[PDB]
Amino acid sequence: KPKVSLNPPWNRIFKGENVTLTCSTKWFHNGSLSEETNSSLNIVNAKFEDSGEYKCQHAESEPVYLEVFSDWLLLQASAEVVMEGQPLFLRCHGWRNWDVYKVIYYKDGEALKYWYENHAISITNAAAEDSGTYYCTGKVWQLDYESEPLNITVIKAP
Amino acid sequence: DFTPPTVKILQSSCDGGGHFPPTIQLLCLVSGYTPGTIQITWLEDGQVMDVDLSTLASTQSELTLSQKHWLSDRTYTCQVTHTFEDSTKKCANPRGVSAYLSRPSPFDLFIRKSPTITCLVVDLAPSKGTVQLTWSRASGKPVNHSTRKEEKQRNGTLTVTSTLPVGTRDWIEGETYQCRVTHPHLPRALMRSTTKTSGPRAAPEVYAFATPRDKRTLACLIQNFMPEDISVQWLHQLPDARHSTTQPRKTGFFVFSRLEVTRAEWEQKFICRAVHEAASPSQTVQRAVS
Amino acid sequence: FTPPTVKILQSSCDGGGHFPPTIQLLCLVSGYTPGTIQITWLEDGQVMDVDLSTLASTQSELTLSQKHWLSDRTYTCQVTYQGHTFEDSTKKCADSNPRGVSAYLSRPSPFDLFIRKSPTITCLVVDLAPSKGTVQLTWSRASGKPVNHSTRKEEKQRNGTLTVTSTLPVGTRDWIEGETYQCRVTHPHLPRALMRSTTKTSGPRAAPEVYAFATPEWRDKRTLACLIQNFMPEDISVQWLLPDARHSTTQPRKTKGFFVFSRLEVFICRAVHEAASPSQTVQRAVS
Ligand SMILES: *[C@@H]1O[C@H](CO)[C@@H](O[C@@H]2O[C@H](CO)[C@@H](O[C@@H]3O[C@H](CO)[C@@H](O)[C@H](O[C@H]4O[C@H](CO)[C@@H](O)[C@H](O)[C@@H]4O)[C@@H]3O)[C@H](O)[C@H]2NC(C)=O)[C@H](O)[C@H]1NC(C)=O
Ligand SMILES: *[C@@H]1O[C@H](CO)[C@@H](O)[C@H](O)[C@H]1NC(C)=O
Ligand SMILES: *[C@@H]1O[C@H](CO)[C@@H](O)[C@H](O)[C@H]1NC(C)=O
Ligand SMILES: *[C@@H]1O[C@H](CO)[C@@H](O)[C@H](O)[C@H]1NC(C)=O
Repeated sequence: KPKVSLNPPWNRIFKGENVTLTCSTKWFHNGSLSEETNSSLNIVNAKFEDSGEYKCQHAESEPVYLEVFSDWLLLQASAEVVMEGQPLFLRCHGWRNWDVYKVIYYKDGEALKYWYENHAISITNAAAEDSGTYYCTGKVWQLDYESEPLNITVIKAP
Repeated sequence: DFTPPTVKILQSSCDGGGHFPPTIQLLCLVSGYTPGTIQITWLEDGQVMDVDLSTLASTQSELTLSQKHWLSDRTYTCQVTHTFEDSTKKCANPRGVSAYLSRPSPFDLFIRKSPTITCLVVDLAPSKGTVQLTWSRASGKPVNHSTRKEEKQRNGTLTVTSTLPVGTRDWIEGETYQCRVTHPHLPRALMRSTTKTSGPRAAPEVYAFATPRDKRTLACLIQNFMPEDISVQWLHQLPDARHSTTQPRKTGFFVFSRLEVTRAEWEQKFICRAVHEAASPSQTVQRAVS
Repeated sequence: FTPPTVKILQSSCDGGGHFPPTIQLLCLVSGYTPGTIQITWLEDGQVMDVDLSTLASTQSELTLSQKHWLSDRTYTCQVTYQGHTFEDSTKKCADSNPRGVSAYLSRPSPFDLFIRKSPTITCLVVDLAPSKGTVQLTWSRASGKPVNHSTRKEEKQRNGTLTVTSTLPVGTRDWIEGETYQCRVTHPHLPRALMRSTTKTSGPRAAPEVYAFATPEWRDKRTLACLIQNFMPEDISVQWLLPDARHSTTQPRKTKGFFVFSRLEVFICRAVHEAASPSQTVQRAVS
């Protein structure tokens, strides 16, 4: 069973945004077979219908999900579920080439970090205690925006 | 065979290190105009602040500002009056659309019985494109006819309006009115609602007062009412601008009204009317003073 | 030999704070004993122009490319009169909200100033990224008069930001006599130093008028009002003689060429205003 990779890693993108699924191959958008053979599936200028369950095969390999939003701030995330010690990237993303300022991340309610300009979270050693509901506050064109919340959960395993 | 005036504003300069003065002078240079009667109006962000009147000459008018006031990024205009004018602000950044949505006047609602809610959209890029504005009733029933008036503002922004007429009963029975702003710039659509205010009501109390120059001064203390939504006017029906009124402040709430009326109006006779939702009889309390 | 006063006025900005294609610098030399004055212009220390003219005044204008100006070069207007230099300088006003920080600087309460006679201005700085002993705050008087004794509060806010305070005590007389108080914020993050000033408000003053009113109410309690009007710096102080919270007071609003209401639910309505004569206080009463 093959797995499906996303570049960039973010399973949540904005409209018009691109993304590339990597995996003589068959693709399965929503369940329907896509007219793509290549091991890598291309997505130019995303539309909303580009949302939904994706999966590939050469033995059929399980599903990855892609949400498409239009908004001011999208809290992108590396993975929605991680296993301890694995990398986790968080990213408070702003509409297009737009600049998000005074960005603050919140984890479970508390102020995780604040910076003048935009910044991102990066943990090479995903701590099991990191599981929380995240969201990010930003400032676009002088105006205030709160990001949609995103649940994230690590898994410690013997 | 005259010649209009040339209007430019000079401002205080900065520290050698680029810091702002404590106070900031604005110097208005009205120059090269045919000797006549010239009157200079000073506009803070669309509002009068000062006025003078002087009578191929030139003339100067000066306005002074708190360093704070100045740093407020408000837009001051010099308006020489036919009209000529120059305007300046703290040298600057872009700012996205805001959208406000009014509730009807308790007066507009019961007295005039012709309620209107208004959707206001500001800080629009005039080049961003065109702004669609759209009304809708929570219920589903079709809206009436919305009057859309625009006014390209002095500070370079677009300010779109759309006043929608509303049914008293529809309103009174808890309808919800939606205003939906779309634009090529915006990643989504702005959306503002307004409905009859929840919470317990309480009718107002009123008090017309009178003071000891030789012009008039009259006050009014409308208090203890329980939706902030109130309307105040002075009759004799004297104009809605011949008096001033404070914002409501929880005490219930309260408002002051200041009506200056010439001792000549002292020679004819007045009335302080409070048009409030909870107010008993015709939805109006009121009093008077001699 | 009365000394000239030297100031530079510049081109204003677009209604949208945009820069002219070209920036005029105006050097106003004014109020000197008629003699031989000459104005040397100095771009960042090098002569750019010279002008010489022989209680008068004079002007000398220098113009600049929009780019030259934005080059953040420092221009000096150097008056040499009756054998003695006078000067003023300027450059493009540095960004006042660097990296988004904000710094506010209060004026004293007219009460704090005349009644309590213990004036304090306060310099506030918000939206700072949290740091430690990096943040320096520094007071200075325009005059060059000495300055000592100032608070410093580097306290940490709920939303992840640092909010630094420093309240400085100020002399009523010093203040009253047009002193100017500088607050100067430095930081490892900021490319320069933030700087806010504050001074006695300009313009012509005008003492208040007061009026204590009432209209007994329905355990029945009666309410008391006050109409303090026609004063000419917004800066006013209102109290009832009783706690500063047992009453409420509107914001000042310009009348027929200001005014405030005061609502006391419960005697004396005191107005502590700068222009007010004799003790700096008008007031009245109501039964
Ligand atoms: C595959 O299946 C997935 C679901 O598993 C499906 O994703 C869905 O896409 C639809 C759009 O087709 C999404 O519906 C949208 O919701 C957003 C919410 O903001 C609306 O804005 C969208 O309306 C816009 O588009 C209209 C027409 O394009 C415009 O006229 C209008 O102005 C709006 O801008 C739209 O209603 C829905 O949210 C998702 N669901 C999920 C789970 O993401 C996808 O469409 C399927 N793709 C294919 C190829 O089968
Ligand atoms: C998304 O894909 C299309 C085609 O490659 C391109 O027009 C656009 O620049 C891409 N966006 C990126 C990679 O920033
Ligand atoms: C421009 O002016 C109007 C008021 O005249 C205001 O509503 C709008 O916000 C202003 N834009 C600014 C100050 O950025
Ligand atoms: C952060 O919170 C403090 C305390 O309420 C406030 O002073 C400051 O304005 C806030 N900063 C932001 C996010 O602008």
